[PDB]
Parts: sequence; structure tokens; C-alpha cells
Amino acid sequence: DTFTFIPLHIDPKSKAISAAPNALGTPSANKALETELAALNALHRALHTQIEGPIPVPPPPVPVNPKRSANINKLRESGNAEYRKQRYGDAIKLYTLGLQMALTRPAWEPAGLVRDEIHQLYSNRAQAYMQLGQWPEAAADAECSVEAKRQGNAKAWYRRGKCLMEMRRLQEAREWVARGLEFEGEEKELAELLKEIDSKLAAEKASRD
Amino acid sequence: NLYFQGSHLQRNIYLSLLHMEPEEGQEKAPKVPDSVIRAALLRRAVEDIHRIIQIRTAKAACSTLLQRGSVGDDLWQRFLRAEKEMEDELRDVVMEANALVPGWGQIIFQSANEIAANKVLRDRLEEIEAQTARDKEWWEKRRATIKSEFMKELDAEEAVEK
Repeated sequence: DTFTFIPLHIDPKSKAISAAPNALGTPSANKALETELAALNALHRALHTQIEGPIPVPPPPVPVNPKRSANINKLRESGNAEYRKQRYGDAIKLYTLGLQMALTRPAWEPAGLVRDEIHQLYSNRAQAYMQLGQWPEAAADAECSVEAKRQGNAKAWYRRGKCLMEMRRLQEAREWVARGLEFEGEEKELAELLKEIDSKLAAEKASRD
Repeated sequence: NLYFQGSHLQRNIYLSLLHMEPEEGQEKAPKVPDSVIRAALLRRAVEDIHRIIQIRTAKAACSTLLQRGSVGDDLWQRFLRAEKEMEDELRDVVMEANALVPGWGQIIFQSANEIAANKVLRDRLEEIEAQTARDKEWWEKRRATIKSEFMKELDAEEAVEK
């Protein structure tokens, strides 16, 4: 008709959509078809098992069921409590649970909410990591934090910055903190960090010459 | 059937689900549930989100085209035409959504938009998380030269040439 037809198969009970044998004629096109069909079936299961209301379509995103957020808060403060008591690994497991539950929120629910929650949890777990001196993973988590929330998140920038300088990536740290100051949260801790970085950079290779 | 961003895969899958063909000799339409059709339409909507945001991203990216002669102008007009076509597609998806579930077309692209956003976030996060392993191996190889801090007070016996 006015579109490119694709022969498909349907599994009754399973409700799943299968691709016909070589439906499109191209390995690329066929693989793309297979991945898309995978996403389709996954979405179908999602709609079937995660819509609590009687209408079988996703409710508008802006009024959000606050249960999940509340649980995430609980495990967050659980992690914080385990942090103040200075046993960090447990706090890390808890923070991890928080990230997992936050990232498994239905995709049709507000992504910005996800960004908020995972930004804070990522920053917290990062700090907990750099308490145990495990720098790379901490820098990773802090980077994820900044990726989720770029502005008004100076602590994350700072934390990845110090992680970077701790593992002797001084230039990367310099530029990272430098750009982190352009997006604006509170400044002067990032400023202190930067002054330490470029002072250490001057001192480092004043001794090379 | 002709689009600015390639053949619409999701649209084709939707319309193929609607016009299902004999699965075998039997010439019986293998009845496909309305739930599947709805899911497929939502997928189509997500793809449409990506496409429209791509076009409008172009427009800002490619603005100086208007200052680059008749050829840049012609390209800009191309972009405009593409946008209008895609808007027509969005409308079609909306009224199809309403036809499936009355009123759904008022929120289907809100949900679709959120789905797209979430996907993108997951991807960026995943490359960040993927870097961590080799960052660890690099750090382990680098830290081999750094002096141990536990009771660093006591130092190596310095070399005195005699």
C-alpha cells in the first residue's frame, strides 16, 4: 500500500512477534528488525505488568505515584546511616540497591525524576567509594552524577576532580574542574580544588626543567 | 513511504501488524490482539520523537545555511519540508491513538518522549560505566610507582657513593 510490508508471525499465549525467514533481504535490515521486535515485545510485557490502572495505556507522566520514590528515599537514608557509622561497604550495597530501583522505573514515567534520584545516589556512592580509597569507581559514579545533573551539582564535579588528581590524571582534573565552574553550583570549593590542581601542575614540572 | 530519515521501520511494523497476511496456506488472519497494536503504535511514536527532535536539532545546528547562498537556502527549505512531513506523521499517530483508545492521542507522545529520554540517559550512563574497568587497570599499572603511605615515616636507605 503506502508502506513497506513485513511478514510477521504471532505466538498465541506468548503474545510475541516473530520475524519471517529473511523478511527484508539484508542482514543489517533484518538485525535491526529483530532488535526492534525485541523492544516491541518487551514493551508489551511492560504494559501488561506495570499498568496498575484499568485502562491499558500509560497514564500521563506528570502525576506520578510516589511509592517508588519513597522506597528509594528509605534505602538512601539507610545508606547514609550506614555511612555515618563509618562502615562504608554496606552503605555502598544500599546505595547500589537505590540506584537499581531508581533505574528500573517505568520508561514512560518522568525521566527527569530518574535523573534527580540517580544523581544524588551516584554522588553519595561515589563519596563512599573514595572513603575506601577505591578511586576509579568513585570517579565513575561521580561522572554518572554529573551526567544526570550537570548544573547545581558542584559536589559531583569536585568529587570526580579529586578522584582524578588522586590517580595522577592532573590535566584531565584541571580541565574537568575548569569546565565544572562554568556550570554554576557553589563555586569556592571547586575554586580551592582548582587552585590546588594548577599549583600542583606548576610545581610538578617546574622540577622537570 | 519516502521519508527524510529512511524508511520508517516502526510505522511499517505497525501497518504490517494491521494488515497481517496468511501465516500458512490456511488464509486465516492470525488474530493479533489490540494490546500488541497499541504497543507497536507507541514504538512508532518513540521513533517519531527521535526523528522530529533530530530535524529541529538540525535547524539550530544548520542555521548559517541561510547565509550561504541559494544552495544553503535550498537545503534549509529541505529541512522545513522535512519538519512539516514529520508533523503530519505525528498527527496521524495522534488520531490513530485516539481511534485505539479515545483521548490517548493527547498523552501518547508525552509517554513516548519520556521513553526516548530514558533510553538516551541509559546509553550515556552505560558508556561511563563501561570505561571504569580499564580505568581501574590503568590506575593499577600507574600506582605501582607511588610510595606506600602506611608508616611512610621510615624511608629507604639513601644511596651514599663510597
